[PDB]
Amino acid sequence: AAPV
Amino acid sequence: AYTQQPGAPWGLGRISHRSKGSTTYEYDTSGGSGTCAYVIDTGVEASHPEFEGRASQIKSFISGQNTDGNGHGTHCAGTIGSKTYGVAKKTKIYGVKVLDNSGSGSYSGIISGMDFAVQDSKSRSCPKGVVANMSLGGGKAQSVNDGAAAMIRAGVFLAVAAGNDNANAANYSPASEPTVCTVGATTSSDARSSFSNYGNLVDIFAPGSNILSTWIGGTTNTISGTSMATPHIVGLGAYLAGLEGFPGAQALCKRIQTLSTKNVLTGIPSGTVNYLAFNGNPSG
Ligand SMILES: [Ca+2]
Repeated sequence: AAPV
Repeated sequence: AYTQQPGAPWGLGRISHRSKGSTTYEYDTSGGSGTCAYVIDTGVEASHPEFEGRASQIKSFISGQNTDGNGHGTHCAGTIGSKTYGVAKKTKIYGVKVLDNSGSGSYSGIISGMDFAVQDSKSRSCPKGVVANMSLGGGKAQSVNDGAAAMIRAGVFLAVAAGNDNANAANYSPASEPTVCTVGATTSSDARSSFSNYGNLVDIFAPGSNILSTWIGGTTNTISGTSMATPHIVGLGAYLAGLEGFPGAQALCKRIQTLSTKNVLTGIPSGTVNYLAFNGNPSG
């Protein structure tokens, strides 16, 4: 996941 | 006890009023006090003066990175409860770093972070509620939606970012989980942010473009994204829980959708709700  | 904070970031003025344009953020003094908010991100810079001692970054699932050296988690924690940029100004913030500093996290490390926050929340003093923020995302993984779903099932108001893909949220996680409060992002002219994900699975919209908040290194930064709209929601909920009482984890998302300003946004496609957060301000 990656931060948005 | 409603007070008001003048010259507040547009996003806070947008949530305590039905019509856009206000720079004053009006809210009840209790300000989500007695409530706990978990920020699952790159960590939170506790030492920051905007958190007035109410933030503590307590856990990490990233090797030898026990600090937010990215910025994301601290920016999000500032919107949840920092003195000047946050919704729930009396709330207690807890950081759980599940994304390393280059901004990457394994699903395994993320699922572990969600459980840590649930198990840890019961060792903390949160008489009026525990809320949670997940301004992160990736491709759809049932494992994640399930760990997310479990948070909901344990009584934690978990809100997650819709996504920044200008696509239907159904294809990402924690976004596609029916049970969490998924958040889309809003513009100050009341338009869906060009990048905001949408779809039946998004449960609410909140300020997501040009949001000013706390940042690492003792500063503030202004960034746009559905991760900026999410802490508006996690904070809105802590606030409603410290004021009206915790109604349940899904019930709090439901309560938020009931208070929300309707059909005032543009850019919202068919099948997607036209709900914009509102904090219930009597004189709103
Ligand atoms: Ca959802």
